[PDB]
Amino acid sequence: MKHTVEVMIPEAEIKARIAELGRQITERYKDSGSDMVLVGLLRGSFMFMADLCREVQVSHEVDFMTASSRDLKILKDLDEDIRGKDVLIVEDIIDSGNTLSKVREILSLREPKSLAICTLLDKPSRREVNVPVEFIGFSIPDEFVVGYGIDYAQRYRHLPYIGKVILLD
Amino acid sequence: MKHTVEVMIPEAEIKARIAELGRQITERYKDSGSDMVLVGLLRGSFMFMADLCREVQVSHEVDFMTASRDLKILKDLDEDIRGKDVLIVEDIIDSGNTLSKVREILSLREPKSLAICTLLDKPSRREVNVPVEFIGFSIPDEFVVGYGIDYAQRYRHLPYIGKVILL
Amino acid sequence: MKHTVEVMIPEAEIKARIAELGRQITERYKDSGSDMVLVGLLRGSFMFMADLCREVQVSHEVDFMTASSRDLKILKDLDEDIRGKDVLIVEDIIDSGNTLSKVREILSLREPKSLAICTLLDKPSRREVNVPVEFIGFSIPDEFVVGYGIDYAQRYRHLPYIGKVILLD
Amino acid sequence: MKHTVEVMIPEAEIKARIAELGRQITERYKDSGSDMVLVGLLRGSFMFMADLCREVQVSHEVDFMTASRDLKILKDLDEDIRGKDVLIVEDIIDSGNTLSKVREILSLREPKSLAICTLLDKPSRREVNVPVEFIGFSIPDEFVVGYGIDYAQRYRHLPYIGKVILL
Ligand SMILES: Nc1nc2c(ncn2[C@@H]2O[C@H](COP(=O)(O)O)[C@@H](O)[C@H]2O)c(=O)[nH]1
Ligand SMILES: Nc1nc2c(ncn2[C@@H]2O[C@H](COP(=O)(O)O)[C@@H](O)[C@H]2O)c(=O)[nH]1
Repeated sequence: MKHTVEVMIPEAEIKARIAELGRQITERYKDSGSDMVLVGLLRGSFMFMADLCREVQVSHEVDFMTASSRDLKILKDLDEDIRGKDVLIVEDIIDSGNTLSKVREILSLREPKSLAICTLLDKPSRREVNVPVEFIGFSIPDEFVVGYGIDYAQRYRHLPYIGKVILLD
Repeated sequence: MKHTVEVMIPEAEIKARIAELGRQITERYKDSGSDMVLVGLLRGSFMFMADLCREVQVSHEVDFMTASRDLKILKDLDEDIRGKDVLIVEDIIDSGNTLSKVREILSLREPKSLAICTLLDKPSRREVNVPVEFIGFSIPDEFVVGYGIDYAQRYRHLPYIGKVILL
Repeated sequence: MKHTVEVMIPEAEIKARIAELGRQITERYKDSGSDMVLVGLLRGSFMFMADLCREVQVSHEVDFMTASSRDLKILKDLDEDIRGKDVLIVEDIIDSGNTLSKVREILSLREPKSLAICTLLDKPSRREVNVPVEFIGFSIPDEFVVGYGIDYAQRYRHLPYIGKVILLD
Repeated sequence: MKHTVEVMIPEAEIKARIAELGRQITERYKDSGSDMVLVGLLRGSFMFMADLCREVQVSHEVDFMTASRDLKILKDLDEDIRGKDVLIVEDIIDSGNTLSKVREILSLREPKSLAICTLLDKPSRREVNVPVEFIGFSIPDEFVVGYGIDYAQRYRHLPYIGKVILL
């Protein structure tokens, strides 16, 4: 405890990147024809999902799922079916790559037309389980970050920008 | 089922209202001191929650709950609300039955304070007296979609509030 | 850790008591007319519920609920509605009286015709929150007990009898 | 909907079979060494689970799961099954689709071993090849109730397996 937070990725930049991601997601699926659904992982992805789904110019459903972050268990499964649909898992950040990994396995079992992941933040240096991540907003070093869904002791989750937890002594 | 969606509340108007609500909500708890948490009711309020919490200038946590004749908890909160100021975040209120119950349930956990902030309000359909401290818009009884709200699992992604036309 | 378990309440005695409880529950509701449902609290009440519901000679539904044992939260709510029905919460043991207390408040909100509690074991000396318990199988001192649903470090939950954890040194 | 329930498998026959299953299941894992857990699928198997685990003479944990076109987890396990022997406890298997999926899901968690033990089996209705290591009874395609199984949320409390007659 005892710290401060400084802006790392300004709100305006996040917006710009999400717009670009939006164009990409749109391009990648506009011609699929079949149903599409962006699946967000609670709690972390609520804000990113909000902004992102608005930038996706292709009709889709929005469902949320919440898995325990040693066994990965489902605390709240999807409400809608994903069989035969293009599914785009949406997370705020990927580091160890464990949850996204297992969640992706769980969902493939329901035999969807396709499965891809989209994460606002990517921390390559922390990957433990290799998992394919199609769309990434920003690649950053292993920095203590908060905001935009990412919390620190139940805090900063509502920050419109990505912050860096400094930590005084 | 064939239908049309017409804009009802354009994106900019919502943005502006959310900003006002933020100010109001901020002014209301900025001096509480106790911890604060905004509770969104899935699925419909995820978007409203995302934009609203950014406009709330007071350190708070963000949790979600999802409730369904009896009102049952499909997914409870992750946080304890006891002794905290709790702002329930809803997308829309009409009958008033659901918020009515969800509020009762949370009240049992004895929070510092309990309140509700709904984006839309169709007071023409209330069948239950329920305290609603914050309202973004009071509206006609139209079938609204967008900004989180759906229609046959559709339209939640629209950045504006729309009305289904049907024919 | 490092211990042994000795029989405290033999399986045959448990059966006898449950039969008696069964007669009582049956007597108490046989003339209600309205729907009845025994609500069990997982994990602990699964075995007790199994035996008990068979001793209740009055048509009823069997539903389960599972609440976190500081705020009491619902991890899995009831599947069926209880409004206007006689509800009999079923637990393996009541001590502090906290969970049963909150669970009872949660359920009264759904306005059932009636709410009562039935617990196999009662530990009066540990009550922190006073809550009415209509049917009790056995009243025991604050003993380290296991079996019949009550576990000790994920163990003894399948014992057909109530045991006492001795604890060597 | 008007109907009649006739006994199909009397209480004593079930008691005896459960005893046998216990012996079999016991003999099968008594030398594993690794931790063991029987997983019951709510709601229907709660009774079968209660009687079966008592007949299993090997230290184990007892957990429950409840699954629902897609097979979704309404309530996951409380325990981790990784590296443990897992015995899925079901009340009845017919199509085979549900157990089929639940098994896939648990398999992902990499348990020491995975198996299924169902009380009833209607092999005349299988549409999916699924491994079932233990079966209490193989039966005709009757509509069974009792011993946990229901009919319009009714009859789960019967101590015997019955068949609905309809007229
Ligand atoms: N899609 C959609 N859902 C609605 C509408 N009006 C009410 N609802 C549903 O009813 C709930 C609110 O119920 P209340 O609190 O009034 O009982 C909302 O969470 C929402 O899911 C509407 O116009 N469109
Ligand atoms: N009440 C009742 N449920 C049944 C019956 N046959 C199948 N089921 C349901 O189907 C599930 C098993 O499905 P399966 O594994 O064969 O796909 C059981 O958990 C049960 O809930 C029946 O005769 N009566």
